[PDB]
Amino acid sequence: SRWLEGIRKWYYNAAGFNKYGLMRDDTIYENDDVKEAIRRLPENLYDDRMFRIKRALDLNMRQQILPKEQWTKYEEDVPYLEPYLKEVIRERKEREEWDK
Amino acid sequence: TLTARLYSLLFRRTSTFALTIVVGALLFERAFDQGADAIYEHINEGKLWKHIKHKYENK
Amino acid sequence: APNIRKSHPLLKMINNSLIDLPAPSNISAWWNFGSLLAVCLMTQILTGLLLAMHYTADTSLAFSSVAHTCRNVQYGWLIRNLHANGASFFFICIFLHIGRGLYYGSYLYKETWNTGVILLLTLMATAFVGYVLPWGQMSFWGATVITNLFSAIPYIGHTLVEWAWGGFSVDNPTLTRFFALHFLLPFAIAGITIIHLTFLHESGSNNPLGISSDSDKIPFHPYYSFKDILGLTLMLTPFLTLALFSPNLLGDPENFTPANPLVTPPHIKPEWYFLFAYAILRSIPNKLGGVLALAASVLILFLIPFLHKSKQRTMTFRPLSQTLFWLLVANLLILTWIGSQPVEHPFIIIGQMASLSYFTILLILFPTIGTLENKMLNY
Amino acid sequence: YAQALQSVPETQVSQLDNGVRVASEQSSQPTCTVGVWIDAGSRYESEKNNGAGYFLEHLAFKGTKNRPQNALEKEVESMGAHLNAYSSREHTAYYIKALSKDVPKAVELLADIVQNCSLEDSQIEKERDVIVRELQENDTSMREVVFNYLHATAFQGTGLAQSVEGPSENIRKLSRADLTEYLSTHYTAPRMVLAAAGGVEHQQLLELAQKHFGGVPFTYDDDAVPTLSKCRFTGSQIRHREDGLPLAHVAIAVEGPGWAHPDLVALQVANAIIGHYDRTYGGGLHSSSPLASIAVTNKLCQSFQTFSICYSETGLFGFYFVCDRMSIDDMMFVLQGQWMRLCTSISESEVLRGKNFLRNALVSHLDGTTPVCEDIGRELLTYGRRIPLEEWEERLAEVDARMVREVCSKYIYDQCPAVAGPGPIEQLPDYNRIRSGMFWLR
Ligand code: HEM
Ligand code: HEM
Ligand SMILES: CCCCC[C@H]1C(=O)O[C@@H](C)[C@H](NC(=O)c2cccc(NC=O)c2O)C(=O)O[C@H](C)[C@@H]1OC(=O)CC(C)C
Repeated sequence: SRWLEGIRKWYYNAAGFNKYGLMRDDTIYENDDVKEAIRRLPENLYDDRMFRIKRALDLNMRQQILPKEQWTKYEEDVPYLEPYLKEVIRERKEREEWDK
Repeated sequence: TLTARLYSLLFRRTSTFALTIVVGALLFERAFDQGADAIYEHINEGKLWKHIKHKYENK
Repeated sequence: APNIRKSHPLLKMINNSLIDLPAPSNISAWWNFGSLLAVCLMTQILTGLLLAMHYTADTSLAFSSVAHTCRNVQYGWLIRNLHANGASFFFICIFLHIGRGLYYGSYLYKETWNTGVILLLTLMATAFVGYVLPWGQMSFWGATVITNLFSAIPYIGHTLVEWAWGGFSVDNPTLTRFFALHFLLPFAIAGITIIHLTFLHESGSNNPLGISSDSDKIPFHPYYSFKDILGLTLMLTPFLTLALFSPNLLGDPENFTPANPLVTPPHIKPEWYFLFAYAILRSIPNKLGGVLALAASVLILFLIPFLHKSKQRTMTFRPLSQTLFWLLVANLLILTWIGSQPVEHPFIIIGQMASLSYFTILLILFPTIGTLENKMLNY
Repeated sequence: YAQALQSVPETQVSQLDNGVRVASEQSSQPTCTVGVWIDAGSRYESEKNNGAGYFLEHLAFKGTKNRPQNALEKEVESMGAHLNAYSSREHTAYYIKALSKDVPKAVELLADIVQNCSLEDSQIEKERDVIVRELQENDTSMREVVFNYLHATAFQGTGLAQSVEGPSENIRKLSRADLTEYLSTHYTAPRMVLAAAGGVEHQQLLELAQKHFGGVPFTYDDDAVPTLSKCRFTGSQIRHREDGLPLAHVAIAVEGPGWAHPDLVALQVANAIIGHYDRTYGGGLHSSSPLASIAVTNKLCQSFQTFSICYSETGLFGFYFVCDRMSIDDMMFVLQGQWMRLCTSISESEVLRGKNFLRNALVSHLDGTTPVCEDIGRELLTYGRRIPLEEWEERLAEVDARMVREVCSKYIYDQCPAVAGPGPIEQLPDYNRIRSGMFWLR
């Protein structure tokens, strides 16, 4: 009856992390996996992400945000790291299982 | 022109600056107190011992 | 090194924790709480050290002594006032500091967090004593429960207490031996606090977004030093205001009546900064349960780090758990009211209720709303 | 010695009813060099006019209408003269160097460029893509980009801030016209100087210039030289980070007085005292220049240089260093510290050397013909006349310690500097910090 699709859209704008102008992945806390994930990132996307974070920080540090225009739109959010991160995880889970 | 005169003469040399904080504090003290004391006392006319000290010292 | 600010064993520490320390650029006031907590630790240690200069730990002299320390010693009254209140500004900041940390998952810096708990605990512990010291009706009866509170622990309990305090009933000994603990403890808080910051520095300070900050990070000194000095004066003004205008505003007056081992005051309301857990304790009718509840009421902070599920650190992008959070902060402000409230149906139930949401909100709600929000993102 | 200075041949100067000023210095020398130094530059460029002065310099040789490309060069090559030049922000020149037996021939040539440049629309569309490449080269010369960026922020918003080279968008779209619009606008006698040095006999020069520079000023305008819009100095910073680079560069500076100002002397002496280092030297034992010493002892920088780059009415007195990603800080600190020392507790024994060090560059600044012409070319243009080494001598042969202190402090103490830094600079502290590095905790 109620689209998870319809919902995610909610949460996304609700989380409003796009008001700072940074993709979902630009937020995921940096744990062992993510670090390795991000450390596998192509230098392109890396510097991209960096700036997005520094900009985010700079905003946040000013208490002000990004013009309604520059927010990133849900459908246009680029899961730039999810793919690497996943391999990572399974890579690990593969290892963790083998060491038993 | 105060601010400029001030900076050049008082705030420029870290040596000087300090010196005015001191001589200034002395002035701020003396003045802040008298002012405060007055503001206070006045807001309590005839209630303080300084004010009744006289019914055994007139007023 | 031509530096010196870095070539001197001592001097470095400073120019390494107050100057040159990399701190996130973006940091809200909720980050001052801590630097403040220090100033309390100080204001407490300074004032109390000074108040001990006049205290006389001994039943027959204990109460009066303080009175004397006020009426007789120049500004001794001011010292006291300041002290009893620092107690609060202290608990306030601590209570906020814990807040902040909770809602930015600073509890992810685990150790820095675990130590934190200890501090709380101790600050709660030390504040328990000391309040006994003035030996007022409260002082006494607080001594008698809180202590006796360890009655619950079987076998080693009844005994541990008849030791906790002097002999077999809160009496002179217990007092002297409390003063000692109080005089001592704060210095422990100070030490641990060092250990606390150490662990911190190992891992930079957090930051409100909960994402790496290496991208920015400003030199602690120029910035935050000022920012602290400011916050110093800000949450200094209230505390002082109290101490100079309505000192006992937070202080129960019932404690102005010297202790009587024979009559516990009808209407024994514990200190405000204690009420919450207090409530929890009485709303769980069973000595042990009562205590246990309490035990975990505070000793739960240790689990928050394990009850973290969000793929993101802080929860500024977690509007869901976010309100769950305030549901908690308020659920706390509630327990408090319900604590300063006698035991009747209008309350009581409200009590054990909030004193249920409390746990759940923590033990269960959070982690659930947690994973949930991750899935509302395909995580 | 002092006698050596005095026995130094005065420089002759005389302007035309035209406007040009014709000066030069004579020696025995078979060879020589001569040039026209225009009061032209980038500073004189607009938001859409920026670049021209350059795009120009780059066609200033590819010919004239009188004698197209193949011939000019062939006429230049063929006689063995070297026609080289530049274009800064407030200074452009075009000098040649022949055997003095060519004064009249070189002079003509000169005139034929500053006045009639082919500007072959087909020659342009090539030099266009040439610059756009040549610019892409200027780019990885971090040793420079760091200065433009310095200007960029030091004089943010004004004309100086624009780099002599100009944006890619302009060089990508300057019109056959706009170039000419530049030439005809600034390339005028009143702002141009014909200077030379070697074996030349002034009069012969005059007459040739007075001969090939048949310019004629009608209006009062033509005879008047416009004074430039003042540029606001703006204590600030500009950071173009990139840990991807071998190392970072840092350039900080305070506003400079302007050529005119007599203090540029004492000030020049200042920069003499801390000087420059550069790992090839041979001195952890160096002269006072602690910045140098310390730079060695604690391996502070790959190289550092002090500079008082000045202009018409403003300037940039600072210092620039290159250092490993890691020792950037200690360096600033030690360096910036020196400025302080410099203007808070500098000694005579120090200034003594400083001077002599300047008096050495003072002299060697004029080493040959080309260089001499430079000063003459410059001197007049920015100072009004020519400053003899006998003069400069006294100017700086009379600067005492107390004078340096009084000066440097006057332009450094508690002043808001402009810093510029490209490269792995994560280690360079924020501004406030390098700012409160301007006042000594006396
Ligand atoms: C860690 C911070 C501290 C806390 C939490 C604290 C708290 C208290 C509290 C709440 C009391 C009861 C005050 C009242 O009657 O309202 C107290 C009393 C006292 N404290 Fe502290 N104290 C601390 C540190 C100190 C220190 C460092 C000393 C000295 C070693 C000290 C010495 C005393 C003295 C003399 C009293 C008895 C007089 C009085 O009751 O005011 N306190 N302290
Ligand atoms: C003994 C008194 C305490 C002092 C003086 C103290 C001091 C500090 C200071 C100054 C910081 C630096 C960042 C900030 O200001 O927030 C800090 C961080 C932290 N403290 Fe405390 N703390 C104390 C008690 C606690 C308590 C009781 C907790 C326990 C929940 C705690 C948890 C933390 C956490 C989680 C951080 C690290 C994350 C962050 O700073 O964002 N602290 N504390
Ligand atoms: C000789 C003096 C040495 C200085 C000791 C002193 C030193 O850590 O001073 C600061 C850095 C410390 N807080 C911070 O660094 C800090 C960190 C992140 C953000 C902010 N600001 C928020 O915006 C901070 O303020 C603050 O919490 O005091 C501690 C804890 C310590 O002092 C305590 O042991 C004293 C107790 C033991 C008596």
